[PDB]
Order: sequence, then structure tokens, then C-alpha cells
Amino acid sequence: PDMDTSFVGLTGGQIFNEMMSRQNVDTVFGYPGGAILPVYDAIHNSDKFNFVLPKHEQGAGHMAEGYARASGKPGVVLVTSGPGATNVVTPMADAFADGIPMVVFTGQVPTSAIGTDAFQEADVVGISRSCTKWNVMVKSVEELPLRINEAFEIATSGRPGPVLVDLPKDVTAAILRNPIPTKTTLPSNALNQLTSRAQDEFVMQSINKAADLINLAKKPVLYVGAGILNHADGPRLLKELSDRAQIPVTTTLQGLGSFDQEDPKSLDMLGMHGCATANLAVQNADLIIAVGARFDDRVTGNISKFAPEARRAAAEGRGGIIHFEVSPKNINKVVQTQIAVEGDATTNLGKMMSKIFPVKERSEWFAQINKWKKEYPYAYMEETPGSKIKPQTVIKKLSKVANDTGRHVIVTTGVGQHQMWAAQHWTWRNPHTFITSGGLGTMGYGLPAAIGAQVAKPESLVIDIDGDASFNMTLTELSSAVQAGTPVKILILNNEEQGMVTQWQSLFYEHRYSHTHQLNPDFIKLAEAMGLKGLRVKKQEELDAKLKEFVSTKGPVLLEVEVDKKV
Amino acid sequence: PDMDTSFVGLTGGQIFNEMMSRQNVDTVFGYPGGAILPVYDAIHNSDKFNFVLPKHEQGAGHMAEGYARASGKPGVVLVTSGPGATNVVTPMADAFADGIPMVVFTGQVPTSAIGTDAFQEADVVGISRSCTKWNVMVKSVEELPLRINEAFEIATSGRPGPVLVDLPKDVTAAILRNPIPTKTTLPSNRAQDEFVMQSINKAADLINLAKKPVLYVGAGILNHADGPRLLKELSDRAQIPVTTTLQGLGSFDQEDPKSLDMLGMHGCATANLAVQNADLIIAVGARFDDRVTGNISKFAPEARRAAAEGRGGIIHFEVSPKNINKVVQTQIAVEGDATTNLGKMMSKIFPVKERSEWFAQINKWKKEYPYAYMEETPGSKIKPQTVIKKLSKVANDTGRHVIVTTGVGQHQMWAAQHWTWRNPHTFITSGGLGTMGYGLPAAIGAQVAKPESLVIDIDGDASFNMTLTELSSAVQAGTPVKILILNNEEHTHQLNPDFIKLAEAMGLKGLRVKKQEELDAKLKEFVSTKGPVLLEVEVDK
Ligand SMILES: Cc1cc2nc3c(=O)[nH]c(=O)nc-3n(C[C@H](O)[C@H](O)[C@H](O)COP(=O)(O)OP(=O)(O)OC[C@H]3O[C@@H](n4cnc5c(N)ncnc54)[C@H](O)[C@@H]3O)c2cc1C
Ligand SMILES: Cc1cc2nc3c(=O)[nH]c(=O)nc-3n(C[C@H](O)[C@H](O)[C@H](O)COP(=O)(O)OP(=O)(O)OC[C@H]3O[C@@H](n4cnc5c(N)ncnc54)[C@H](O)[C@@H]3O)c2cc1C
Ligand SMILES: Cc1ncc(C[n+]2csc(CCOP(=O)(O)OP(=O)(O)O)c2C)c(N)n1
Ligand SMILES: Cc1ncc(C[n+]2csc(CCOP(=O)(O)OP(=O)(O)O)c2C)c(N)n1
Ligand SMILES: [K+]
Ligand SMILES: [K+]
Ligand SMILES: [Mg+2]
Ligand SMILES: [Mg+2]
Repeated sequence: PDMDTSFVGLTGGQIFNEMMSRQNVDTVFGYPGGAILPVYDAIHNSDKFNFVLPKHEQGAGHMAEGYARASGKPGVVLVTSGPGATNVVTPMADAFADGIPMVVFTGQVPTSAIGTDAFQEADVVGISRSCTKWNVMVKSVEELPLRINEAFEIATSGRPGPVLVDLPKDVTAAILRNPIPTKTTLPSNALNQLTSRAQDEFVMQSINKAADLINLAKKPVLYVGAGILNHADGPRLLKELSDRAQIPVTTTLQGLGSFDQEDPKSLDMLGMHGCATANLAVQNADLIIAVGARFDDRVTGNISKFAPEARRAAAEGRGGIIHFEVSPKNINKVVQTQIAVEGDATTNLGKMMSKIFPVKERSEWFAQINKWKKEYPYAYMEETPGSKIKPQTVIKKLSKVANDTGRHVIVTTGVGQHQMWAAQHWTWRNPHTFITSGGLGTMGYGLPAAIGAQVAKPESLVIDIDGDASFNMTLTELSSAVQAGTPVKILILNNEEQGMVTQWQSLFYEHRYSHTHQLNPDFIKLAEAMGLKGLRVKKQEELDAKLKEFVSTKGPVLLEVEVDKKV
Repeated sequence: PDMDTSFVGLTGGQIFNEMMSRQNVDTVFGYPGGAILPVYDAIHNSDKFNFVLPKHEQGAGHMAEGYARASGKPGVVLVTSGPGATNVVTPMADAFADGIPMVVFTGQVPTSAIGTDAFQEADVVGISRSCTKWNVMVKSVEELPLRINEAFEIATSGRPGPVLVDLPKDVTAAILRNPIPTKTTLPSNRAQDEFVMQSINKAADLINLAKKPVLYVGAGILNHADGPRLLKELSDRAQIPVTTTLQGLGSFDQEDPKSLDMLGMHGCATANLAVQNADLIIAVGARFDDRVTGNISKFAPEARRAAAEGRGGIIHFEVSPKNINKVVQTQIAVEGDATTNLGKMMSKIFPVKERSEWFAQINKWKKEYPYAYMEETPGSKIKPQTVIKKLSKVANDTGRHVIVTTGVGQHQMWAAQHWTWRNPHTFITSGGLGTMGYGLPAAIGAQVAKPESLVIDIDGDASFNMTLTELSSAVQAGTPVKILILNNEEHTHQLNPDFIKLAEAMGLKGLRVKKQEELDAKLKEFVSTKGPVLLEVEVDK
């Protein structure tokens, strides 16, 4: 039928509630206030949704991020006007940089008060314009389902990202009196979507040219990033291709977990803080197959000397770069490409799979590299009798202790040295288990991301590997964890005695001279004040028992490890 | 063309320091990161600046607001690119709404990297456009003095407010190689003057004519050092009763016999009745907010009648021409800085010995209509209004200068009403944006501004939870703030931490009151405690 009457007689708040169900939302992160009251009241006390409350709206925002990254669903945020809205700008910017689907609803002053400098009237659509894929102010209750459907579709398509929908108080309190078009109330499908001959042929041409090229070269590497994780079936098809054509796999920071690092063909992470084996494979390589990765500055060296062996194979028409990329703009934006395969990376891998010649082996490649490893494993000064505890050692031990439980394990982090140590020294096996702020690098991300991930995956063991300065940013959310019941495991690598700011350093043995020390709280007393268990390690001898207790503990728990200040 | 060589050979960082000095800045709030390092290092390393480190950049922003409100000086904020900048959007919007001078410097990716989706490239100029008076991205070290002086001038003139200056790391790291025009280095420096002097004369005439005038005073009187003194001088000279907005509290001594205290929806009846019966309203640095006026068509009926009869009405001393005749039609608008214009007006004011009938009516009202609320009965829970009244007296008996900040919620209004306001720049509260979590970092910044003052944060439990991580910042900064938590948490139920164990974990004394009989002693212990201290009082809902 043309018109939809099902919402007639409902308030905007009740329509919002119905629309969340139609979008298969079962979790909302948010915080009350006068402007959002009509919606908050319709949602907060409803059997249909788990409404998770932070102590600060920024915490709702990062919780929604961790929920989205752990679940593959959009994270939904509900906050009030004015400071409620301006408080979620950092999580929006964070979600925008990392391509995370987030739908932010902000209460607003009534439509009739817009542009009068009313109490808590902020220009939220203007403020959030550069850090959302799209935003809108809803102007009448008739328009509310439309904008909700548009918000969820835009957030979850192309490269996923945050969107904002501004909700004037008079609009959500109003009752819908008349029918509205059915087109505007039904969610988009994007599933069983028809395409034309023209469209089909276009992609298949680029698919054939790349299928023949991989089949050509036999010094290739798969260079994989976050985009392979944006389809349920990405990692499976990635391993399928890796196996079939015996192709070594290296990932970005944001692609960690998309490939089993135990697999003999794993190169692990590449770039500035990546391992030498991966990087050398890339300066070499006649063919880089880039899959859902954007060639960030920290991954590529200088562009010029970056993968010249691939550039030479390109000039000799025998290799180069293939880019499986969903957003045409990011194609040839940083490095110039030979073949572009536009669209969803996983879908295009699938289409391409049959056209791939099964490969025996490459051992001047495979038996090679496998020796690059020996001469360049990750190296750090390891403990000696009496020495301080090394953070890398903590992370390796913790990885093993978590693995021993046989549980699904999800790791979030703060931002800093501990973030890279986590990336490097944990052994990554499963998709959607490393949840870290990579594109914006938001300190304070770790704890609320862990809480939202835990809500997404109640059976998972969720560990926040955090820094002391990062953790201070958002530590009020400890009580949120206790209130939500989420049994997150919060690890603080406390290296407070070295400064936050490097003033200079030795040329070689990176002895760092630093300043700017923050005064930390007592983290164990803090944890107990907030209602959770606190554990502390001061010496090597107690590390193993405390890590075991940390992981074994029922309920949320904080473990502080005092660590050595020099890497 | 006059050229200056004195910065040549300096990095943008040292130039930044020198410009801070010329702007009389000695305090900076902020948080380091890579993009702002060339400037952060210069400021951190110089003993000419007290750099105050929060645990979150939002805390730096609200500290800077507290500092500005307490000192009359702009609050200077220094943060890094990306999330450093986005974390200060709430305090910018807060300062924008409340008209608080603030200069925000954000580190940015190098000029060459703008437009490349670089690590922490945020469009900060775009994000902050609607919550700053002005903002700019500095493009070369040559223009760094110019943009810094421009920023301070704009932040501190007209209606004060926040400005943002985006600093690419290649610009602040660069060494200045060329002479730059001397103008660009020196902080700031007739039909309209005649129209203003005419208005001053007409305003004097109307005031001299009035039989029942009322001064209606808001935040704008606090934006010049001499505002409160001239307000009092005018009130004494012409025997005019004075009511303040919420944001004008402290600008007039509420113990003065001529004080009407606060007007508005939550103001006292006597202030509202005086305004309703006045033949002349003299509005000084106040916005005519609808929480103050109520239904505008019913506001000041006796002043409207006097205007209709050519013998009174409304005078408005207002610095922004856009705010004139925006809400109420006025008989006379005196455009420009209120303090300045009061000073020019003063000699034209007729000294009035008495307004006996008018103050008799006012004093009758004061007796008939005090603030009222259900007070404690035996065994009952403590009332928050009672805590505030008792604490106002205890704080005043210390003999100290006392500054009050608050959170946002019912306690904020109770503080405004039930505290006795005596001195200017002592009520520091988020009114225009109503940002929960304001109270603690604002108190820390106010304490930095006035290290000898007793600084009390009257806070609520939900508001306090927003920014409680800054408790450790108070300890590190050596600011012995007195944090009062009025805990009315028995719809939406939030789990609070144990606030006393929290305070101890953060490094400061924690006190709790649960019963009426404990309250007096604990309030005394609270204000007498030497360092930072948190007192939680469990109150009725
Ligand atoms: C202190 C610090 C140090 C860092 N150093 C490193 C480092 O050493 N090594 C490193 O790798 N990173 C490092 N980074 C992280 C870096 O900033 C980037 O965040 C990261 O490299 C991006 O990885 P990505 O390209 O996989 O993800 P993204 O930035 O999310 O880009 C993914 C690409 O895939 C595309 N895409 C998305 N979905 C799909 C789809 N369905 N199909 C096809 N394409 C899709 C996107 O459009 C995008 O172009 C560091 C971060 C910090 C905070
Ligand atoms: C539920 C609720 C109830 C409230 N109840 C009350 C109440 O009962 N009473 C009350 O007062 N408030 C109340 N408020 C707060 C009220 O809404 C306003 O925030 C407050 O009254 C504004 O104070 P103001 O006009 O002094 O300050 P501002 O809004 O800052 O306005 C100051 C005016 O002075 C001008 N100005 C600035 N500097 C100068 C200068 N140098 N020279 C000349 N002019 C200058 C400005 O341009 C501006 O027009 C309430 C708020 C809420 C949410
Ligand atoms: C919100 C925010 N402010 C500032 C920065 C800049 N910054 C990046 S790492 C870092 C120090 C991190 O300290 P910590 O969390 O203790 O990690 P560590 O390096 O000690 O492991 C800072 C200040 C940032 N990324 N985010
Ligand atoms: C950042 C932010 N989020 C939400 C609101 C909406 N809000 C205004 S008052 C209030 C409750 C205040 O609680 P409390 O701090 O405990 O003060 P109380 O009213 O109990 O005294 C809320 C949620 C706000 N003003 N600011
Ligand atoms: K690893
Ligand atoms: K009072
Ligand atoms: Mg640290
Ligand atoms: Mg409360």
C-alpha cells in the first residue's frame, strides 16, 4: 500500500521506539536530559532494549563504538541537547576516522526556538558536519521514520561511519496525526538488490584482470586492513585465497585478527611499529594485493621508496598494486594503482575465487621470509633477576593466560606505547577481537570501548590493555561497568615515572629523556571505591599468579602492573 | 613601512611565549600531544608560566573558564590535534553561551598535510565555528604574532567569548627568518559617539525623573574591573534598589539595604514585585532572559505605563547592538561597555537623599515573602537548602574571600538562591549551556586564579560523576578546593561510587554527613581543612 497508518496516534518518542525495532536495534547507549526526554522515556523503560548508561556522554559514544566493532551492528547513541551533544563530538570524530557505524541521536530545543540562543541550543548539525558521513535535523514527526531509516542505511553502507540525527523536543513529543508514505517507513534492504548488465560487467572486468595478475606473479603479498572485517565472510574468503594460491598475509593495525597469526603464511603487522619480516616483504614483492586498507602514512614509508619492487614489476608490466576498495576516492589517493576492484572487498574476493589457479608452493618465497623472521623477530630488553617488569612480557604472559581459558577474547586499548605493545605482542587469531582507536588515537577509549564490546559479546572475555594517562581520561566509567554488570578485565600498565613528553633521546639504544608527569590516583583504592576488585603487581615474582587471578576473577576487575619506564 | 626584527631567529614556540607575556598571560591550562609539542615544550619549559595539567582536555577547558570568571583575565587553553581539540568543544560552547573570554590553541598536522586525512587531521576550524566568536588557522610563522593578538582582542572585547587558533606543527616549529611588520606584533590599540553621549544624557534625564527606579544587573557588569564599584556608586547616589540575574550574583552586596537579591522565575518575590512596580528599569549588562522576565508582554507593566506616559520605561546598557531591542522595546539604549558608560553618566545623576516610600514598600515585601522550603523535622533527612544556608554562614565566618562554583541541577539553583552573595567574581556556574561536570574543574581554575581564596564547589552527585577524574588534578595543582557533594540519590537510578573512598584514592581528605546532628561539625571541619577535601552530605530527594 501507498500510505502507512501504523504510526498514527503515536508520539515521536513511541515512533522512535518502533523504528529501533524495525532496525533490529536491541542496545542503546545514552544519557538523559530535558530535550531528549520524550525519546528517552519511550526507550529507557522498555522490555525491547538494553539501555546502557555511562557517567559522561563521551562514554556512551565510545561504548557504542566498542559495541559496533565487536558486533558488526551499528552503535546507537541517545543524548540530550547542548553539552549532551557537544560531549559526543570526540566519539563521532573517532568513529569517522576509523569507519565505525554509529547512529547518534541528539535532543534539540524546539523547532520554534532554533536561532534564538535558547538554553542549550547548539548548532549540532554544523558542529558535527565534518565528523559525520551525513546529518540532519528532523523538522516534523512525519519525517522521523524517514530520517531514522536514512541514518541507519548511510551509517552501514559504503565505508561505514557515524551519522547524526538532531531531534527537536516538539517533534519527538508530537503525535503523528496523518498517514505517511510507506516508502519512508520501511528500512532499506541493500540485500537481494538487483543490478544491471552494465554494472555487473564493469566489476567483472576489473575482477578478471586482477585474477589473471595474481595468477601471474609468484612473489605476492596480501596486504589486509579493516575493510575485510566489514563483511561476516571476509576472513573466511581471505584464508581461502591465501590457501588456494599460497599467499602470505600481512595486516594493518586495524586488520589484526582478520588472519590467524599462527598460520605459517602469516606475516603479522606491517609499518612503522610493524615487524621487519612484513615490511621487507613489502619493499620487495612484485605484487601487493591490498584488501580494505588505505595506505596510511605509518604503514607506507615515504611513498617513493615504498614497494619499489612492485613498482618495477609495474613498469615491467608484470605486477604492481591491486586495490580492493569500497570508496572510489581512496583509490589512487595515496599511491598510484595498477588495478582497482571497486566495491565490497569480500564480495569481490568471492566473485574472483574460481578464476584463481591453485598454487603448490613458492618456497623461494615461503622458505625465504621464514628466515627474515629469524634475523628480525620483535626484540626488547627482557627481564633479568631483580629488574623491573617489561610491558611486552606482561602482554605476552597475559595473552597466554587468556588463551588457556579457551574463551573468545576481545582486547581494547588506550593510546600510547602500550597500544603498540598490545598490537605487537598479543597473538591475534579471530576477527573482531582487536578494538583500538587507530585513525584518531583517542586516549580514554579503552575502558568504555571494552564495556560496549562486552555488551555486544556477553560470553566473551574482554580485556582493556590500558595506559595510566589514557585510563585517567575516562575512568569515571568504572562505576558504569559495575552498574551494567559487564565483567571487563582492565589492565593498567603503569609507567608513570617516565614523563609523557619526550624532550630528547639517544641516537641508538633509545634512552629517552622525558618530562610532564601526571599524578595518578591509587588505582586499587579507586577500583574498590567504584565497586570492583583491584589487584596490583609490583614485582616480577608476583606477575604470573596475579595475571591468572585477574583473568579468572568473576566480575569486573582492575589489575595495575608497575612497569619499567624505558620501553 | 615599519619592520620588527626582534623575533627573527626564534622558533614559533618562543614567539608564542613572548606573545603570551605581552598579553599578560602567566597561566595556561592544557594537555600535551605531538602536534602542539613545539608550543607545549616552550610553555612547559619556561618558569614564566604556570602550566596546569588536567586528566582530560575538557577539564582544561572548564578550568580555564573558572580561571577567567575568577580573575577577569582570558583563560588560555593549549591542546593537541584531533581528539585533543575535539575534547575541548564542550568548554568552548560553554564559554560561548556564558560570554567567557577564552583563547584556545590547538596543535594541527603540518600545513602540507591539510586535506589528506592525516593522522588526527580534524577540521577544527569547521567544528568550532559555531561555538567561537572567531577562529583561524595560522599558515606561517610570520603571521603568528598577528593572529595571537587578534585572538586575544576578539576574546576580550564586545561580549567576551572563546576564540580558537589552529596551529600547524610545521608553523610552530619553524624559525622566523624575515622581519615582520611592527603593527602585527603589538596587542590591539563620530555620529556614533555623539549618539552615545546623547543616549547617556537621556538616560541620566530618565533616571533623574524616576520615582521608583530599579537597577536590573547581569553578567555584563562583571566584564570591567570597575563595574561593581560604579554600580554601587550609582545605587548610592540615586538611592536605587538593585536586583541581579543569576549570572550577576556577587556584583552587588546582598547585605546592602538596597539589595533586592535575584530576580526571575526562581528569584525572590521582592525582586520581582519591585521590577513589576518600577516606573523605570535600568538594565545593565543583562539579556532579558525569559527565565528572568516571564511572559514578556506581562513584564514590567508599570515601566511600560510610564513609557506610555512619557515619564519612564526601560533603559538598556548593552555592548552588542544585536541584543538591543531584541526582546523588549527600550526607551533608551546606551550602546557599549556598561562600566564605561556608567562612569560617563555619573556626574549627570542627581543625588537623591531618600526614596522612603519605595524602600518601605520593598522592605514590607521582604518581610511578607521570603524564600520558603520544607525545613528539617526531627529524624528527617537533611534538606539541601539547609546545607547551603549553613555553609554560606560557616564560609563567611572564616573571614576569607570565598568563591563558589557549582554543577548543574537542582543544587545549582539552591546555591544561587540560598547562598549570601557579597563580592564580585565569586559565583561561577554554567548558565547558558548548563554543562554537568563544570563544578570541579571550574573550582580548580578559580583556585589557581585566586590562590588565597576559599573555593567551594557546590555539586550534585550526577554532575560530579561527569568529571570526577579531575580530583587528582586538584592534588597535583596544589589547589585546596572544597568539594561539596549533595547526594540525593536514594525512573533513572545511577550507581555512585563511594565518594569518600574515591577522594582518598585520589589523594585527598573525604568526609561524610548522614544525619542532621553531624552537619554543623562536619561543615566546620570541611572549610577548616587545609588541603583539598570532599564532603558528601546525604540529602532528601
Ligand atoms: C600511536 C599509533 C601508531 C600507529 N602506527 C601504525 C603502524 O605502525 N602500522 C599500522 O598498520 N597502523 C598504525 N597506526 C594506525 C594508522 O593510523 C591507521 O589507523 C591504520 O593503519 C589504518 O588501517 P586500515 O587501512 O586497515 O583501516 P582504515 O583506516 O579503516 O581504512 C580501511 C580502508 O578499507 C576501505 N574499506 C572499508 N570497508 C571496506 C569494504 N567493505 N570493502 C572494501 N574496502 C573497504 C576503507 O574505505 C578504507 O579505505 C598507528 C596508530 C597510532 C595511534
Ligand atoms: C530552569 C531555569 C531557571 C532559571 N531561573 C533564573 C532566575 O530565576 N533568575 C535569573 O537571573 N536567571 C535564571 N536562569 C538563568 C537564565 O536563564 C540566564 O542564564 C541568566 O539570567 C542570564 O544572565 P545574564 O543576562 O546576567 O547574562 P548573559 O546572558 O551573559 O547576558 C549578559 C548581557 O550583557 C551584555 N554584556 C556583556 N558584556 C557587557 C559589557 N561589558 N557592557 C555592557 N553589556 C555587556 C551581553 O551582550 C548580554 O546581552 C534560569 C535558567 C534555567 C534553565
Ligand atoms: C585525548 C588525547 N590527548 C592527547 C593525546 C596525545 N598522546 C598520545 S599518547 C599520549 C601519552 C599516553 O600515555 P599512556 O596512556 O600512559 O600510554 P603509555 O604511552 O605510557 O603506554 C598522549 C598524551 C591523545 N592521543 N589523545
Ligand atoms: C552534560 C550534560 N548531560 C545532561 C544534562 C541534563 N541534566 C540537567 S540536570 C541533570 C541531573 C543533575 O543531577 P545532579 O548533578 O545530581 O544535580 P541535582 O538535580 O540532583 O541536584 C541532567 C541529567 C546536562 N545539563 N549536561
Ligand atoms: K603478534
Ligand atoms: K541569597
Ligand atoms: Mg603511561
Ligand atoms: Mg543529584
